[PDB]
This record gives sequence, C-alpha cells and structure tokens, in this order.
Amino acid sequence: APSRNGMILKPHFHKDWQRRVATWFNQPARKIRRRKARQARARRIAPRPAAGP
Amino acid sequence: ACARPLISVYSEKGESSGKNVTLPAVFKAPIRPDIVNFVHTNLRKNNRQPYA
Amino acid sequence: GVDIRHNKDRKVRRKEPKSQDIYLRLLVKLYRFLARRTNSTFNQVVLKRLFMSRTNRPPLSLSRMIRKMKLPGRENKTAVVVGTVTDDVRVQEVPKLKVCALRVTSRARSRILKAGGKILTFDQLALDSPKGRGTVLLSGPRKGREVYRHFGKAPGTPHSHTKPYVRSKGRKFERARGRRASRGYKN
Amino acid sequence: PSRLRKTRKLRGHVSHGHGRIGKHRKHPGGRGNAGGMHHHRINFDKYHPGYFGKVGMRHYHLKRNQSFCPTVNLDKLWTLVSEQTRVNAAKNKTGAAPIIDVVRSGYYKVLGKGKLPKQPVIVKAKFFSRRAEEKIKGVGGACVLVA
Amino acid sequence: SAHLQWMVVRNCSSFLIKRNKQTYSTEPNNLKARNSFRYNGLIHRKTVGVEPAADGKGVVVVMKRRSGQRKPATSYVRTTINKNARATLSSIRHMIRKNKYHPDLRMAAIRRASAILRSQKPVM
Amino acid sequence: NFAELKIKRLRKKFAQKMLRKARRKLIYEKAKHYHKEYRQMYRTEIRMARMARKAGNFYVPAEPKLAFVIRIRGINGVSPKVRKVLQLLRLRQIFNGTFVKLNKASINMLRIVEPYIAWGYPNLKSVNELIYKRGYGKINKKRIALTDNTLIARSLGKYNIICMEDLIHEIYTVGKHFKEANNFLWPFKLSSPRGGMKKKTTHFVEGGDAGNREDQINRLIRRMN
RNA sequence: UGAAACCGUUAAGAGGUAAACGGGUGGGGUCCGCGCAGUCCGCCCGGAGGAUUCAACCCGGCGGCGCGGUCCGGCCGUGCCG
RNA sequence: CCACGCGUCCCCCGCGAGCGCACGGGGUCGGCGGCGAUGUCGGCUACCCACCCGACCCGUCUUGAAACACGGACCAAGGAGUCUAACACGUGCGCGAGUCGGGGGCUACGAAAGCCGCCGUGGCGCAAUGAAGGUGAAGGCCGGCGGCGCGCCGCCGGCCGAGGUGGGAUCCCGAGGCCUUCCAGUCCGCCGAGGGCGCACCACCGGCCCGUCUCGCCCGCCGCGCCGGGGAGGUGGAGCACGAG
RNA sequence: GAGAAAGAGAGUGGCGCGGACGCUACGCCGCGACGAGUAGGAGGGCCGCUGCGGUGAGCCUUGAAGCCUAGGGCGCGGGCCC
Ligand SMILES: [Mg+2]
Ligand SMILES: [Mg+2]
Ligand SMILES: [Mg+2]
Ligand SMILES: [Mg+2]
Ligand SMILES: [Mg+2]
Ligand SMILES: [Mg+2]
Ligand SMILES: [Mg+2]
Ligand SMILES: [Mg+2]
Ligand SMILES: [Mg+2]
Ligand SMILES: [Mg+2]
Ligand SMILES: [Mg+2]
Ligand SMILES: [Mg+2]
Ligand SMILES: [Mg+2]
Ligand SMILES: [Mg+2]
Ligand SMILES: [Mg+2]
Ligand SMILES: [Mg+2]
Ligand SMILES: [Mg+2]
Ligand SMILES: [Mg+2]
Ligand SMILES: [Mg+2]
Ligand SMILES: [Mg+2]
Ligand SMILES: [Mg+2]
Ligand SMILES: [Mg+2]
Ligand SMILES: [Mg+2]
Ligand SMILES: [Mg+2]
Ligand SMILES: [Mg+2]
Ligand SMILES: [Mg+2]
Ligand SMILES: [Mg+2]
Ligand SMILES: [Mg+2]
Repeated sequence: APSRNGMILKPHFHKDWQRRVATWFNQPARKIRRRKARQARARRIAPRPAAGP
Repeated sequence: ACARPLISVYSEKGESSGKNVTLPAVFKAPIRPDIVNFVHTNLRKNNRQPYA
Repeated sequence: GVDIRHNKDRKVRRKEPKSQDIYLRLLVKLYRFLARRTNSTFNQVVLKRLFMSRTNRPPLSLSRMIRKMKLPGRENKTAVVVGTVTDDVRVQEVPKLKVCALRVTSRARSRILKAGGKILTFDQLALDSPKGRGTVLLSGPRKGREVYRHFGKAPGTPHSHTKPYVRSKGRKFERARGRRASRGYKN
Repeated sequence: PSRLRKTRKLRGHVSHGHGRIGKHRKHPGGRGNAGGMHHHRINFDKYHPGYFGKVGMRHYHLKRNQSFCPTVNLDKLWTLVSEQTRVNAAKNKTGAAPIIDVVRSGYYKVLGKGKLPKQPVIVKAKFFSRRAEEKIKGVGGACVLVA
Repeated sequence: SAHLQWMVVRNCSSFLIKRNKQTYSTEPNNLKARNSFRYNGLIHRKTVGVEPAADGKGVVVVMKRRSGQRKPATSYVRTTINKNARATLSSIRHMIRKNKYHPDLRMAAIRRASAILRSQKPVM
Repeated sequence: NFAELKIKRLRKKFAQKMLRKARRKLIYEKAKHYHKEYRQMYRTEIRMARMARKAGNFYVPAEPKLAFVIRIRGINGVSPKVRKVLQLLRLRQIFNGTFVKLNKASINMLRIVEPYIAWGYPNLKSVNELIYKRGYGKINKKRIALTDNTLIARSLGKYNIICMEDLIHEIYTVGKHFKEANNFLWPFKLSSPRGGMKKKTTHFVEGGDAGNREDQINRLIRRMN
C-alpha cells in the first residue's frame, strides 16, 4: 500500500537475512591483529624491505 | 576577539618565570556549546559494547 | 456562543530561531532591539531572516553577488545576505565589494579580500548603519534546491513537467507505459 | 531517542494513533509493491508513469568503463589550471598561449557552456563539442586532440 | 566576552540549582543569590560581592579589578568593614556609587549587608 | 546652562495646553450647534404635518435612513445564506446590535435574516444611550471602551469626527462617512431583555419579536440596556 | 523488608428503597498550629543611661576613572606600507 | 451668552501667581466592638455520619449501549508501534562546487580518540537527452572582399557584450518642511510629494542543448563518398537560462 | 498618551554626596478577543521509571531504598514535598 508520492523500491529482505548477518564488532580487533602480524613480520625479516619485494 | 595576550610560563615553585609565550589563536575560537554537546553525544556512543 | 471558526486562529510564524547556537541568538538579541526601536523596515526583514531555516536561507554565490551589484545606482553600497556568500568559480574578474553576511566561505573571503573589498558581519553592520541606511539586501535562490523539481503537479498527468522519484535513472526505469504513445499512452 | 518519539504521547489513547473504525491490521493492501495494474493503478499512474513495460535494446555484457567520457564546461575550463598561468597569460605580451591538458585533470570531453575569457589557449582533449571548439576558435586558440 | 559566557552559563552552570519552581545560583560574588544576568558575579569585568567576615562580626566587600581578568588570584580585592551598621552601609554606598563601580548593584549590596549585620547582632 | 532650555519646555507645554483648551471649546460649540439642529429636525416634521392637515392633504414623512438590528436567535442550526448575511451585519453572538443605514441593497439583506433579527427605527435617545453605555470602538482591531474623546479623534479625525456627539451625529443624521463611523463602532453587546421577549420564533406582526418593529424598537432597546 | 486482595479482634460512627458516587453544607472525631492577651520595620521627638566616639586633618596601603584636550614605556591586530 | 483689552491697514453693514473642593485614569477609614490556659479558638482539604439536589457500569464494535450484545470474581507482579535497511520531506549542525574516510594504514579508561591527502580509489553532486549509433546547453553591430532584378552576408579585422515585460520586501534620489522674540543663515538628524536601481518568488514572451517531423539552400577536406557540418519553422525531454550539494 | 508626517538639535551674523523594584531578554510587563469535542494531528511538562557522561566539597548507621498512616501541605492535573 504505497502512499502519495515516493520511490517504489525493491528491498532484498524477502529471504531469511537475520540468520546470515555479518556484524563488524571485531573491526578494531582485526586492525590490531593485522598490525601485530605486520610488526612481527617486519621484525622477522630483519634488514629486508618491510613492504616486501 | 582579535587580541592575543602574553601568557606567562610558571616554574615548579609556583611563581612566574621570565618565559612568556603569546596566547595561541585556538583560545579565540568561537565557543559553541551546541557543537560541543552534539559531538560529545555522538562520540560517547562509540566506546560502547553491544548487548542482546 | 460566538459564530467564528478557529481554524486559522493561530498564526504560524516563527518568533525565535530553532537553532540553539549562541552567536546567532546574540544577533537576534541585537536585532530585536534594533527592530522595535527604529522605524527602519530593513531591521524587521533582517530580524525575520535571522529566524529562518537553512532551506529558507539559501547560499548566494559570488557571481550573483557581483551581478546584482553591477546594476546602476547601487555603487559604493554595502550589500547584505543573511545566508552564505559562497564562491563561484566560473567568474574571473571580481570588483571590490562591501559584503555583510553570517558566514562567508573561506575561498570567497580570499577572493573578495584579494580584490580589496571588505567583509562585515552583522554586529559590525549594526555599528556601521543601525537603520540599514545605504544597504542592498539580497537573498539566494530559494527555489534552487532540487526538491522543488519533485513538487507541483504530479507526473503521469498532461502538461506536468515534474521529475518523478526514480531509484536509478536509466532506460528501464519509468520509460515505458505512461511515457510513450507506442506503449499505452503519452502525457 | 525513544524519549522524543511519538509513542510516549500515545500512552493511554486506546487505539495508539491508528483508529477505532479501521484497526491497524497487518497488510491490507498486499505486501510490497503489490497490485500494480489492479488496485493501485491509480497511484502507479498518478505518480510513477512509465513503470510497466519494456523499451529499448538489451545490451548483455555492459561495461561502464568502455563508455567513460566525463565532461567539463568552458566556464570551468580555467579552474583546471592554477591562477598563475592565466595571470601570466594576461600579462604576456608575446602571445604565448597557456597549454591546458584536460585529461590530466580527469575530464575526457570538453563541452562549451559558458563565456570563456578573452585570452588564447591550447586546449588538448580527447573529444570536443562543436560549440566548444568554435568558442575556443572565437577566443583564438587551438583544439589539440589526444588519444 | 560577557554575553556569550552568560548564554553558556545560564542553564549549564554548577552553581545553578533548580527546584520548587525557583531558580538560584550559588556563585560566591552573587548579590540576591539569584540566576540572572545583572547579579551573576563570574562573568563581568566589574563586580561587587558582599560576604560575612572570617571573624564572627564584620562584612567583607569584594571588588573585581579591571586588569587581571584571566588571573583569578590577583583579581578580587577584599576589604573588611567591622563598624557600626550605618557607616558600613555608607561605606558600601560610597564605594559603589562614587567610584562608578557597577551602579546597578548599589542597592542590592546594601540590602545584603543589612541582612548580614542583622544576623551578626545577637539572636532574640 | 538650563535657563532657556528650561523655559521653552513649559512654553511648549503651555502651548499644547492652550491647544487642548481650544479643542474643548470647539467641541462644546459643536455640541450646541447639534442641539439646535436636532430641535429643528424634530419641529419641522411637526410643522409640515400641520401645514398639510391645515389644507386637508397628507404629509408622508421621509422613510428613515437608519435602523438598528439585534440578533435574537442563537448560533445553532443556521442556514448558510442566512448565516453569511448575519456575518456581514456583524451580528455574531446572540443579542448583538448594529446600526445599519437603509437602501435597496440593505433591506433585501435584512429580509433574508428577518426570522433571526429584530430591527426598527431607533430614536435619538436610543442612539445617544447606546453610544454612551454600550458603545466601544474597533481601535487597532482591538476593543477599547470609549472613555475619552481622543480615542474617537485619533481613529476618525480625518472624517471630522472628533468628539462623541460627532459620532452620534454621524450615526443618527446619517452622514457622508457613515460607513467608516459605524464600522468604527464595535457591535453592541446588548444584554438579555428585562421583562422578557414576547415570542422569539414568530414575527412582530403575528405577536412575536422577529422582523421589522418600526417605532417599537426603542421599547426593546430601553430594556436591553 | 513483609505491601494488596481476604480474614480475626479492638475503637469510633452508622444502618428499611443493595452498596457506591458528584455538588453543597452541618454534626462528631482524630491530630496540627507547640495558638490560647498577639505582629513588626525604618525616620523624627522626649526621658534616663553607657562608650574611648563622629566630622575635619596627618601618615601608610589598596582600588576606580574634563581621557594627562596631546605624560612616558610596552604588547597586540581576523590592519596597512616601506 | 465657553463674549471682555489697546494700538495699526482694509472689505461690508505663546511661560500670572497661589491655595482649595471634587459624580474626575478600579477602596479606603488619619472608624470601631467582643472573647480567650485546661476548656476553648482556627484547620477550606483528609476519617466517619446525616440531609437536599443530582446520579444506570466500565472497556468495546456500532447509525445508535445501562442494555435481554460480548470481556471482567478480587488482588500483586509481568504485559503490546520496537530494532535493521531503503526512500521521501521538514528541521538543527559543519563545510561549500564541492563533500564524506564509512574500507585500509600510522601512532585501565581506550574495541575510544587522533592522524593520512600521491590512501579521493569510490559514492553523491557539478549535464542533459536518445531505444541506439550518438550529440551535448545566448547572441548582436560595423568595414572589405523583381550573389543579384546570402536592401538581405559566404569569410575575415574591430566593438558591445549572456535577455525582456508586469508585480515586487528592501533600499537610493529629494518639491518642500519639522517654531521660542524676529530676519539672514551653515552643519547633524528626521518627515515627505514625485521619480529611479529593483532581491527572492510568481505569471507571460523570447533564447540555447538532445530526440523527432517538415521546408530549403550553403559550406569543409588527407581520404570529394550511400562522407561530415550548418540554417528556418513546429513539436517530444525528469534539461540550460550565473550553482546547491 | 499625544486627534494632525516630522528636533524636549547644535552654531554664526542685528551648604547637605542622596534617588524603591527591575532585565533567569527562552526574562518581565501591557492591552483586546476567545475556550465544546470522538477518529486523528501537534505543542509543553520544575509529570513519572531505569541506566550513562557531567555536576551538587549532595544526602546516609545521630538510620538510605522500600512499606503504612484519622498528620501538615503544594500543584488544574500527571505527581511531589514535609
Ligand atoms: Mg494510509
Ligand atoms: Mg464562549
Ligand atoms: Mg474547536
Ligand atoms: Mg490551525
Ligand atoms: Mg483522543
Ligand atoms: Mg496515525
Ligand atoms: Mg475497538
Ligand atoms: Mg485502514
Ligand atoms: Mg469499515
Ligand atoms: Mg502497518
Ligand atoms: Mg482486475
Ligand atoms: Mg434548534
Ligand atoms: Mg424580574
Ligand atoms: Mg519475615
Ligand atoms: Mg461498634
Ligand atoms: Mg433525586
Ligand atoms: Mg466488541
Ligand atoms: Mg466489525
Ligand atoms: Mg448493530
Ligand atoms: Mg462510529
Ligand atoms: Mg434490551
Ligand atoms: Mg448472548
Ligand atoms: Mg465478539
Ligand atoms: Mg463473563
Ligand atoms: Mg511520503
Ligand atoms: Mg532538509
Ligand atoms: Mg550509485
Ligand atoms: Mg478543546
């Protein structure tokens, strides 16, 4: 039942979407994990270029 | 305003030293409690763990 | 019993700005005084335009500033918007201007002060001219927003050139039955 | 903030702002965009004309990178290059026109909308409008192509 | 300045208390102790305050000078008046009136000093 | 110095005091001239009736130029054509009164609202005592009671109506600026009638109170205020 | 901690249109006013008092400003120039 | 009789002093009297009782409920427009033809906060139109060269330059004038006949871009072709017409 | 506050040291007219509950939260203070 005026639109929520949802609360946990892994690699290859080849 | 006074530097004994630095222009920025309250509201919601 | 209707009995205007910043309300505290103790009707228009919304204070650009100043008669006259004097980049020459606005874009400030004009704000305008004597009041394009293209007589209706709300402009998105003589009907 | 929302004023009112005669039922007009040609045809033709039907040629594997050709107008042509070039072009008595590579700024095509100020140019582009190149000729200046 | 920091302080100050449909303000240099613009003592350049003395008797009068605005320790000057009730009030009247020092508070300070001295003369 | 600056203050004050005194003598003699005019207006319609009867003819007096309408039926259940005429007569509440000059454009309005109004030809005493007791003024579209002549004179000075008997003369002797003088007057909030109505619903001819009751509107006014 | 419905008992009051309710008072209670000879506050006059007492001066300190028309020295400019 | 003086020409027949009374811009007394320590005073309200008037039980669906309409014995606690996403508009805030780091990276509270700018990739916006190939948003003036039975320019040199009409808040000008004893007489302020430059917006007429149709002639060259460009007049567009996101 | 567009305007020539309240300008004050309401819409709550950042040199074993009350009260009212 559309009202007076507005976009008629297609939300893709007809599937069961609450079971498959990706919450990003580990975003700063990965932004700590990556830089810990990167510092460990940059210590491990000790004079070599830190970015790689 | 426009004027920048000359803010004295204090030694650890409490009394004033001869060092005397001018007041930076940050301390003449406009005072807006609206913008302060708005940014404090929306940023204190960011250190917040979920509950369900 | 009294035979009057009360439908429009409450008039609908603003009498204070809906904003809560303190500098705008100090400008309001100034022009409340300057509007009731002067006989200048400039101060009432400035007081009424300080109340208005962001959409009722559209930005007046610099190439319309200078264009409405290049009219005859209004030489060495200060000129006042209540909104925002933004820069316009499709203009090269800029005359000297005596602008008075609430907030001028930094690039427009550089552009005007390079040309040698000066930028007042409203607490300086009150000291320079309390009755607004020798000013040119201007305003931006109030129908300049794109939401005044979705308004008016509805689409799908003859002689109504209204932009409809379409989620993505293409050849598949509202081109087919109302829009063509071949398929359905044309309006 | 639910503290500011409508439901805090609608406590005690026994219909909660939806009526006693027509109750707030679940889906009275069908779900979604239902009934386009049947019982909401009046809405979809007073407010979304053209919504039903096919038109035009189907182009299967479309790639939005083949048809990349952004445009710039002549009144913002001089906004590509810094102010010192056009100031020195106005000061130069030689007639040395400044060279403006629009592709370096990121516009492939030059269209001509506005008044262009009267000092020469070498505008090099990937495409040109008819009116744009003749405005460049009318100010007196060259239209260099580049691939 | 003064009118910006009044519009900051006016509803957000720790000296403001609001209950029983009455609004007050507990800054130390306030005369009549009420939240207003004239009477608030933290804001202005020039400011009169009336306090009872550190001794049980006497009235100290606080004057904000004009120079050290941002310097709080050397901003307020104290003067102690341990005298009869008439000359205490004439001293406060001469300090506020004849120094041209913020003359709207000229009667409120005399009311406050008269209320301090009544409490300092002994209880019935 | 404050020597000549002092004395020119009371020079200007004495000047406007003498100006006010000249204005009071003006409106005194205007009221006297009005009393003379009303004596002549009352005696000449007796004089001419006598000189008609002395020959044996008849003297038809002039049809009056001034009626006073009163709304005697309430808000509820009003037909809309009857309603709009009452809104143009400014009879909104029950028991409001309004002076109305007569012509063909107005009598055919009054017969549309004949079931709801009682109107007749108000006497000089009626036009006096309505102004003095219940007469207010639409000043700055507010309702200010006519307590002093300046309230009349500031609004109606440009029509040369500057005391209260000027307003009474313009209403009664219906003048050139009757529209402005009457629309100055707020509609008269008359009380409910002492003694009591005869019958609200039927016309005055058939033993009621609605409709034209020509000379008899004064008996209604005397007990409605 | 120990509420409400419900119940026992004590006290008070009442009772033939089931009870209950709104407006209006009246009567009886129960507690409170810490009622139960009723306010103070300025200025003036008179009468008795008691002070280490006011005004004016002198010294010291502190503060404010017809602005010193224009005193000397600083610092700053979201001012300019060399 | 709300009529009071004198002096000057001619028609006609600008500050007097005091007191006082008040049907005068909303009430005062500069008038009084009683009763008060264990039996009395005040307490409108809240406890009980009495009387007169009034008085059907709530929720609900209904044209209409006290209904012989359904729900409800009573009480305590729990108990129903929430959250995510998209969109629309209105509002407040920052910046502004730009804007935004949301993804990544660098350095207890802090899983925050700061920072990047050769991390603006990217989104939205600054350009539309067409099914599509595509095209893609003012012009005007001068001089020369029945082209002659473009007085209308094909191409160049110079110049003006980015509409008009009506209404329009604001402003700008100012014929005159705002008195103190009178005349001349400057400065400041103010009022104002009349006249302008007209914001936003509205209405209308023009103009430009894209599609389409009709009419018609001219121009371009590396390829003179089933090539390319152009004009005039209608008409279709969610356009432009000195940003507004 | 005054029936009449506008200056309580500047210039040149003939003793006693005194004077209430105010103005949280989102404040205070002054006039006028008005007040019905279901479905619904909107505004204001110094109405109420729970938690969080600030703050009250807040309160509290010399007795907080809760609960009861024929006690004193305030607010139209939600409710609240003794
Ligand atoms: Mg609906
Ligand atoms: Mg009524
Ligand atoms: Mg109503
Ligand atoms: Mg309304
Ligand atoms: Mg309701
Ligand atoms: Mg609703
Ligand atoms: Mg229902
Ligand atoms: Mg429905
Ligand atoms: Mg139905
Ligand atoms: Mg629903
Ligand atoms: Mg069907
Ligand atoms: Mg009836
Ligand atoms: Mg009787
Ligand atoms: Mg137990
Ligand atoms: Mg018993
Ligand atoms: Mg009964
Ligand atoms: Mg039902
Ligand atoms: Mg049903
Ligand atoms: Mg039925
Ligand atoms: Mg119904
Ligand atoms: Mg039945
Ligand atoms: Mg049944
Ligand atoms: Mg049922
Ligand atoms: Mg049942
Ligand atoms: Mg909508
Ligand atoms: Mg908006
Ligand atoms: Mg997109
Ligand atoms: Mg109502």
